[PDB]
Amino acid sequence: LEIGFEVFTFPREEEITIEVIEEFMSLHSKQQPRYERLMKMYKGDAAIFARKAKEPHKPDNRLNVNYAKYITDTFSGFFNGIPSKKNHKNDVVSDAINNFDNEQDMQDEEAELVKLACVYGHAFELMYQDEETKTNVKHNSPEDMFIVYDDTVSQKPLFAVRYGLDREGELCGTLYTEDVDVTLIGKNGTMIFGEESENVYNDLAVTEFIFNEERMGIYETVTALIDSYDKAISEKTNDVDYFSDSYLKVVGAMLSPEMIEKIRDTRVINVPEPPHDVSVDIGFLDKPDSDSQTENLLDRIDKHIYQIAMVANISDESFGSSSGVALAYKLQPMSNLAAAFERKFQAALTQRYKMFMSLLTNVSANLSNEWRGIEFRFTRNIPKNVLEEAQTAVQLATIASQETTLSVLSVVPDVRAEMDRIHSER
Amino acid sequence: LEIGFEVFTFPREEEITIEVIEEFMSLHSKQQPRYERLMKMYKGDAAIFARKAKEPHKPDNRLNVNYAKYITDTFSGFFNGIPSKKNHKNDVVSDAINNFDNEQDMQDEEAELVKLACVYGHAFELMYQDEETKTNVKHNSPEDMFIVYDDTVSQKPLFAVRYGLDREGELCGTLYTEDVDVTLIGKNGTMIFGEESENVYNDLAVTEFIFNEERMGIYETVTALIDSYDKAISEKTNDVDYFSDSYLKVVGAMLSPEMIEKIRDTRVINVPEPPHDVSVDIGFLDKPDSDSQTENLLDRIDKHIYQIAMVANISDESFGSSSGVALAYKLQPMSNLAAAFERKFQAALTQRYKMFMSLLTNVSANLSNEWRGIEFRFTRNIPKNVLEEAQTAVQLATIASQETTLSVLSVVPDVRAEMDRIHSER
Amino acid sequence: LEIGFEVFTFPREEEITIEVIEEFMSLHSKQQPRYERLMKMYKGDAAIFARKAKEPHKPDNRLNVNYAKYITDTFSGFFNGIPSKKNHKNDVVSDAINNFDNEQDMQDEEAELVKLACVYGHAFELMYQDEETKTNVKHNSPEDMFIVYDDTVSQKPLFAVRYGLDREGELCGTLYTEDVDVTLIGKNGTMIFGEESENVYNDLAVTEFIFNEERMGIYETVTALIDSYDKAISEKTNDVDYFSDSYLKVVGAMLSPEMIEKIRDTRVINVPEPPHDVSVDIGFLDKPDSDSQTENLLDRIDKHIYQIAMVANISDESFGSSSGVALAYKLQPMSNLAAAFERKFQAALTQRYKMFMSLLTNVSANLSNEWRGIEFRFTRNIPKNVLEEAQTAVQLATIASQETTLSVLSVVPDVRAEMDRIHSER
Amino acid sequence: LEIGFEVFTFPREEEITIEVIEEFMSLHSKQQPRYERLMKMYKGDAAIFARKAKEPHKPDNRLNVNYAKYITDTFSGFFNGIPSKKNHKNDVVSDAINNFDNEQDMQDEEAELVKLACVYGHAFELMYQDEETKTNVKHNSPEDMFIVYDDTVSQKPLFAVRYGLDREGELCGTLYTEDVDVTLIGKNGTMIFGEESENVYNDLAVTEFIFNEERMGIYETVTALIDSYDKAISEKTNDVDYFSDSYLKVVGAMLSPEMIEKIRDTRVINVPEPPHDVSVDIGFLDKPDSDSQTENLLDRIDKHIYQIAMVANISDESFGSSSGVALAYKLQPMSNLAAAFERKFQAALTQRYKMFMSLLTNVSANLSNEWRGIEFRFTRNIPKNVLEEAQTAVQLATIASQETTLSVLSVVPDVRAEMDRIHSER
Repeated sequence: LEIGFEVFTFPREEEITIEVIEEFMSLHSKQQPRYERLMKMYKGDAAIFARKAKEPHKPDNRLNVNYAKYITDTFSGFFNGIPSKKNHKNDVVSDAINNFDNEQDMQDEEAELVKLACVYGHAFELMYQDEETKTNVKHNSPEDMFIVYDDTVSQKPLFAVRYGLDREGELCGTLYTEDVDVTLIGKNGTMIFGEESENVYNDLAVTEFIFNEERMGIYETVTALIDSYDKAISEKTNDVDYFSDSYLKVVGAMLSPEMIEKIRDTRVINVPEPPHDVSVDIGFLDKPDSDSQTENLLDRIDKHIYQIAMVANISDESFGSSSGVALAYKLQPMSNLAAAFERKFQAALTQRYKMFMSLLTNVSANLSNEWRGIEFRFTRNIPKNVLEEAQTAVQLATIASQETTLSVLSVVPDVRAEMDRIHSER
Repeated sequence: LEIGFEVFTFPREEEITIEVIEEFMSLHSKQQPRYERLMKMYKGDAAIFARKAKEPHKPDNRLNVNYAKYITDTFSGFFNGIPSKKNHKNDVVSDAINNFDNEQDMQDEEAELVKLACVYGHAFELMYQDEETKTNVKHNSPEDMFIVYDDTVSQKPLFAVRYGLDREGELCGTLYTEDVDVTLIGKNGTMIFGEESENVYNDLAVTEFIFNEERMGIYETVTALIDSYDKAISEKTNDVDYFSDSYLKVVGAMLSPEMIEKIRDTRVINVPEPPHDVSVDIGFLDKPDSDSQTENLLDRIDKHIYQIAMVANISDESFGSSSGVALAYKLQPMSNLAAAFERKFQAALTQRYKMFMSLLTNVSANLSNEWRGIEFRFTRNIPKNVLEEAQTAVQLATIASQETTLSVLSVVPDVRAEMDRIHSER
Repeated sequence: LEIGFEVFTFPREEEITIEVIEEFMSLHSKQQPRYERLMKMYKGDAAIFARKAKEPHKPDNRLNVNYAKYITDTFSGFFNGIPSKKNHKNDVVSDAINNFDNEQDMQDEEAELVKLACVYGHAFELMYQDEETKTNVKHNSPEDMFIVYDDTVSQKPLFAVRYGLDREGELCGTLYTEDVDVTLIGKNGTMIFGEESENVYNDLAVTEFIFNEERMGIYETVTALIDSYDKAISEKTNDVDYFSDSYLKVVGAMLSPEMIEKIRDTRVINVPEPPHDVSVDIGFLDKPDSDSQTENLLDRIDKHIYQIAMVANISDESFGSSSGVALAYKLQPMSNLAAAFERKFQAALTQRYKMFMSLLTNVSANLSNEWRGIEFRFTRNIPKNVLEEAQTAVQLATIASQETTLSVLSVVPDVRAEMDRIHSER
Repeated sequence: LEIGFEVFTFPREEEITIEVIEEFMSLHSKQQPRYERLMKMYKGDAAIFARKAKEPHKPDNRLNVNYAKYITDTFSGFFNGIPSKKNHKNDVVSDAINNFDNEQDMQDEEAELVKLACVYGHAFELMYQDEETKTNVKHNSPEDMFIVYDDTVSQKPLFAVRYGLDREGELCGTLYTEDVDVTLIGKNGTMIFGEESENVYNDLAVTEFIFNEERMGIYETVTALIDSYDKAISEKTNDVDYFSDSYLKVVGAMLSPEMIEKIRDTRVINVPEPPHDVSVDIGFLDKPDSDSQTENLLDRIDKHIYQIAMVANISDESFGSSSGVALAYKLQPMSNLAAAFERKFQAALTQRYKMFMSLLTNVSANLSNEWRGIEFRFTRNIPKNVLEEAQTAVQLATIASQETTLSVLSVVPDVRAEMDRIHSER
């Protein structure tokens, strides 16, 4: 099928009519099955369960080994294991940003956005004003929302749509534009604009987060290997069950079920009068157990699945042993992937915080254009040694400032609080 | 069947009638079997016991190897091994919080909530006021309770239900709403509202804790591998029992049971007059013992069960050997999973403590909006070296404050008590 | 059968009649066989001894390998190897608690309660006042006692029963309630209330200790593996015994018992005149000794028995070798289980000491509500290095207080006595 | 086909007519398929999927192992993992450059340009002036743009073209020259010049980035090995599937399907009356499993793929073990390739910043010719030890200046901010 998503482009000048919106509805409905399959693969269901049944009495075993969940969870834990840190020079801006983050729980939202970006490929975020004049945010899956850009080289966002069936079975949705917001309602089957409300913000209220520039998932390129591995392991499991280990062969003599009633307790076999014309043969038949091709194939497939996906198999027995730096080397591709994703994530967060202080309620008009001063710090989740960090801080205290010295210490949650406490002490 | 749970959504405006509650109870009764199976798997019973019986005289062995209990207990010990620490700047708020925690024994409640979240997928907590004007909490299983959200983007909770049969066999339950609480009673089979009581709190009395956003258990995705492993080991146990090790074959001569009465003490076999027409054959038959496919299959299944579940097999013989850091690496996926769950757990605890101080009895009206300042610290249960911590504290005492220096020491149970004792000494 | 125990629930309001007690007696008599089997498994008897006998002249060997006693003793030694330490700030409260513990010999009671909780799943403790106005405690097995909780969500204890046949063969028992205690006496077969006595305490006189929330034993889930291991080892022992090592075969010639009288001292065999018509064959027959499947099955079962029970096999030759930290890792699951049980044990101890100071005889009325201040410290029984502890204390004396510094030293039995002696010295 | 791209050359003097542009578009349309294939190989699709199908009932498996994505992602992470640092002596120039970079989010642009250069071989960058008198940059793929150099030895750029079909299906494009910019519009099929606008800049607005002087991709020379590896692994997967492990052969006797209904539970085979004339043979047939040539071929191909591409396989189990410097040696070829590309990247960046300050709006006319003073620093993404860097800084502080000492510290993001903070402290 299709292994990527292409952005929609619409000319700037012409008006946005219902027909264009409906055409985009058709285009997105065409693309939904890929998202459905990608979600179903992660959730636990597999394609092995859909295979045709076998003959009535032959054994049939279906085993699924879930790699997508492992990869997604490992990467999500690596990247967003420790919450990001945001700070500024001016006290008012930093105080407002920290208060907003505490009020709106940025940690869970960021974690869910990262997970959605990893699974589907891209995710959307919605921002709105509540009844008590406060700024709220939310995260949506890309199944119900799409965004359309203009055809200019700059490619700025133009409008976005969100829809869905209601309880009674008719389409209800909302249209977001730069200037106005419109509610879409339909009863007989058509769509008619219902109401318009002014946009307090200066831009679109929908932001797009992208894993890549082609909008591809982490495990989109390793589906065939997973399917083949599941098929091979299921076939081996089927082959193990059919036959026994050893058999007993008696040819030329009559044996009754009553005699073999106690075969474990009797260890002497006697044939007193064998037939003259034919020959009597007794012996054991063994099942041959020699498999070498399947093991090699499975090993190669298992190694390739982990290598190609750029995720390290930490718990492997052949992983790095008894070394300081050699262990850190094996985690390098995951660090590279995290650094690649951070480039988009930081820009998206900068856009969000640029949007945040636009309103006069949050900050004064003087400080509106100060979003350029925000600084972000990201830390990966790796094992850490406290003593080495303490010694490093002690050595750096000689030639570096207090803020830099306290920044290295992982024990310190906030440098400003510690400096305030030190000043209070003396 | 179904591998996840989908939240109920109901529109905000219309009234809550009895038919809506009955429909939602029907929906929950539809979903109960999954919870029943998940609990039965953990408790000890297995699906191997339900297989059809074999022939009357063939051997039949049923062996169950329990992995779900091991995984759940290991994760519960890792996460909540050491109770969480909660502190604040203001003295009154901290005193009230610690007094409430001591009075309500929150360690057991948190441990049981974590275990329920791990087993079923999600769990509920109930808060109520007793006769002596005190705040109490309790934990319930998700079999008897469900919560319904609204259809808005914010998705705030709307109402929750709890029901169950009484001693005489008629439905009795309670309905929780934001403003009022209603008791449901039914005798002939119908349901009628019985009584209404005001809600002292400012929100719902039921809080939901979720393991994931898809609301899945830890071992929900590894059922097939466990079943296959149990079946294979049981079948091998059956195969071992049937046949003996070696047999003796005598063909062409008559052997009487009296002669073989003492076969251990007689080591000479003699045939003085063999028959002329036929041939006499005497020898030993050995049972073939060569199994290589079953061992490889079992090893692969056993490795996959531990790897996919993201729980480390610490007691394995091939586990990390003779290394300071290589041992710490193998525990990383469990740390990632714990960090992922902590994101939801901290937010839920924040909601609980937000709801706690709303009442004027607990704290004054001035300090009601101070729940933002609560800080949570979580620590994992890993082997620790006291000397390294002491040296780290000694080094940190040079550059950091006294509170941070005493925080690192694991020997210290409470920082404030130690500061008070040090001040008392001098 | 049944793999867990479900608590009895009774509504609060209605009176406690003799019929309710009789019904609960029947219910408990239904559950007794599980306790009987669990105790019989630990005591030494096994199910292997109950198998049907074989035919008269085949060998029959019955071997029992006891894992339940090993697991229970190891866990009991690990958890309660070192008696717990209990201390307080106020001199009077700590002195009274220590005097009570010294008078009642509480270490034996705690050890027996832990063992009973491990074996059966739950155990009861009874408190009573003697003739000389003193508080005594005792521990009972769950065979003769059951406790019934109320119906409310808080699930508070309501009443408990203890019964048993007397010397002459008629039922005699005691009923404990919150307000009164009644003696149950019956001679013809019915039960009639005999006498009533006031309850000096402010709650029930019976306290329940639970291992888990499902009330399961340590080795309840590993019975099948133990039985299979015993059966397999017994079968192998039977197989080894029946046959000899090597045999001598003589065909075609007459050999008399007198010739084989001295077969060790004669090493030349001669046949001077063989029969013309038939052929003479002489040779040795060897019993085949090739077993590979049984060894693998036994090894897998033995490994699973220790792994699933979450108890470490310290005496294994494959155990951790030549490493400071790798040895500490292998004991982690046992530490997790101990931490899980400590949560229930500490709460139960807190309840007991809350009940203890209710009486005015023990302490003054002013200090009755001070049971919140009691602090419990638990330590595990692991090998310890004295020099490391001494160096840690020396380093900690620089930054920490005297009590904390002396707490680390394992040589010190009581910090207060050492501080008093130090003050006496100077 | 063609394994490289040759630049177009046109004499300087003669006018640029529409026929020349049409001829160059024809030439570029000739070259497009190579770019299409190169992008399709990276995106995930492979040539294995295009092979002809087999006969209906033989198994057919298609497996794709993606090396191009792995190589491209690894190299992109290595080179541009850490954003480049640009600084100057004069305050105004450095401030303007940093403000421009911050406003234009240049890290994403640089990363995308590097990726496009790695995949196709060369990429273009466009600069333009927006409505609010600001300088913007963008990156384009080489599918829609080509640049023509002059005929002189110095080979200076002369003009560039960008075209593409519009919504209605007619050609629309833009022509960039040194002095003027013209819009190309065509409706009937021909092309006519539409409008002319002055060029504010002093040179072409299109800049070319080249990976090599032959304009070749990273993985252009390793296509055959990848295709052969995919075909071989697919053939092995097909071979493993067709046949079973073991078969049972019965010759001379009639066996009915009813008897083999339960073959796992019956382990005795009996033939009471064999036919007189023919012979009865029973035995097991084993599938031969001996493969040695395929493994060696696959290993050689896999090693050559990584070696020839000059990209290190970090995740290999045979990678460097337990050595400080031996690990650094294995990464040397990748460092050599990065150094080779760095020259072209730096030259292009210098040309861009030469263009940037030409306008009087950005800086004063006095500082226009100061683009020589810009200094670029590039660092690679490798594991780093903080303690070693701290010790190096401490040792260097004795002999070197403050800026050089602070440059080594990786913790320091900007030397100027740290110096300002230190000066503020004292």
